Amino acid sequence: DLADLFPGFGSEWINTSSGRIFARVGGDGPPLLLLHGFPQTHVMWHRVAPKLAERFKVIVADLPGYGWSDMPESDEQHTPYTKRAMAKQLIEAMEQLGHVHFALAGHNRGARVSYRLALDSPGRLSKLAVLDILPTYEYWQRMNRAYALKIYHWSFLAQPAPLPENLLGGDPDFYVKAKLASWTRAGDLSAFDPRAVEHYRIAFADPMRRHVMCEDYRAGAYADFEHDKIDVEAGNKIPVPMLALWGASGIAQTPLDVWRKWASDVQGAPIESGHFLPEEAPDQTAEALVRFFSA
Amino acid sequence: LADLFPGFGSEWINTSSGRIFARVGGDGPPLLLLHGFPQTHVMWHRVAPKLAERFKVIVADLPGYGWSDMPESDEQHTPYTKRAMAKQLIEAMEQLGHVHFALAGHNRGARVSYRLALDSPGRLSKLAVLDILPTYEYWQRMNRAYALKIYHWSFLAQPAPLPENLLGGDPDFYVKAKLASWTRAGDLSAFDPRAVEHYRIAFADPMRRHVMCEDYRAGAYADFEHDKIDVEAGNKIPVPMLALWGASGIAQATPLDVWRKWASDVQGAPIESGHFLPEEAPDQTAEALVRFFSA
Ligand SMILES: [Cl-]
Ligand SMILES: [Cl-]
Repeated sequence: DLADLFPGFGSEWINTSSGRIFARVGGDGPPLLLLHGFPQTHVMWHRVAPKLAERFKVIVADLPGYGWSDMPESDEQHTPYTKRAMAKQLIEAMEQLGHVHFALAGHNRGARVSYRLALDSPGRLSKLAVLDILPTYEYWQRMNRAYALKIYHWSFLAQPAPLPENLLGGDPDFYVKAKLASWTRAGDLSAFDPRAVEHYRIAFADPMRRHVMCEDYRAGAYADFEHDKIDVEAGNKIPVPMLALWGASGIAQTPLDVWRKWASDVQGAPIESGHFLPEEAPDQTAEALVRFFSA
Repeated sequence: LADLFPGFGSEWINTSSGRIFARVGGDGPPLLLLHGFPQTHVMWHRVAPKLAERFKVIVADLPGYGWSDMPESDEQHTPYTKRAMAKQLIEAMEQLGHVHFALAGHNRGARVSYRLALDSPGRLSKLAVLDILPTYEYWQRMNRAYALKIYHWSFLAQPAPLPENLLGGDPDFYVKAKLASWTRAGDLSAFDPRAVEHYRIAFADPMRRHVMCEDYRAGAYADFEHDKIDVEAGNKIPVPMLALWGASGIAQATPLDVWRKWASDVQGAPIESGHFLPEEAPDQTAEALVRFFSA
């Protein structure tokens, strides 16, 4: 059995037109939605969510298709796993709780859902934080030999099915543990609570969950990139006050200079960390978020 | 299993780095044929007979491929660099008394071949390369579109053991998917099933797959650097050269225009074919090669 890493938090299974969203819910105050990414689940926030819950009503949700959220059937354009669709789905979920204007922090895929949400539906957000990402358009635009080799999984997981699925199926534990370790500052699993690692491992052990992850990266290579391209070529900037927090040894890395192209009111800082800020640097991440969302 | 070369002998040729296996047939001027990935010498079985009508034809397994020995690699992937492979095949040809010969290569073998022509042009009377551009040129072109289309250049080049671990789960699937995906038909129908079995059998060995990954690691690092030095120096191949490519192959972004920057005497032509010219279009490939190599 898997551990409860949010002692005292409630658990909700929220219906939407696209399927259920699982969330842990805690605290009180202004509403704050937290969105994980790949290859994780909502439990990645367990080291910062208790502290945030001292100041906010904290909703820690599994992305569409991840963790214990339902997995909609995909299609030829990977539609349910595009960040545009994921953002619509999470907007519906928040409405089910009575939240139509909320604060939002995301990491990895969830940060992409978050800035896409801000571009499509800025009225929904009071403030936005994105953790260790650049826009999907910027990742692809900088593509060259060095980046192709340094950060290969974007193009690998986006290959047509069932190629990535069949490769991942032989020994899935090895792949998910290798990715978790590889993107940390030290390159091992020491930053992670082993109970959290087991949550990630159990999700990754389901071929249906792995297929969703590949669909997510297929969206990332195609429709998500196209959606982004339209905004940057039109000069659309996010007007929601924004924080870009990144790891000095992360994937996104200046990110603030990139984000200033995409957002008219953005602040930012690095933290000494690899990619997984809320687990590698929980006190600093929690502090940065509390201070940003409270101001 | 299955002998696909009527009237060819079988030879193990000694070198300082290990044995090279080759099928040997015909008489007349010497012509070396070099396969690539994920194949073996048997890929030439539909064109070698026609060539052996006019030439002494040596159909070799690349160093570390097929039945050739596998020299131990190192941190710089040295023995599977094209410079090293070319030196090893030059030694093998010297064992047969061939110090000036014609050479045709496909895929990795065509990279060995143009590297051989750049390093040791005195060894070659004429050179044909099938459906490739220089490694430098593919990497220079590695934008989003190319990262997606030739993802395996970055995936197979990831540090060991990441691709080795993934390929071990279902190697038959991967090799058959690669074979099919690069043909015009998109299935295995262009191949002799007996040939496919040769490729599957080789790919079934973890040691052979490791060699392939070392080959792509070389392709991402030393091979690229070697090419970059020639580009910077403005070096061109002086050997009479033929570039053949598939109308729906990988090299095509205009192949003859590219090769003219790398070679001072080159002619070329498209063939209605996917990547695997000698199997998808054996009659037209053989005819083109015969006419070119004939004096
Ligand atoms: Cl990024
Ligand atoms: Cl190649």
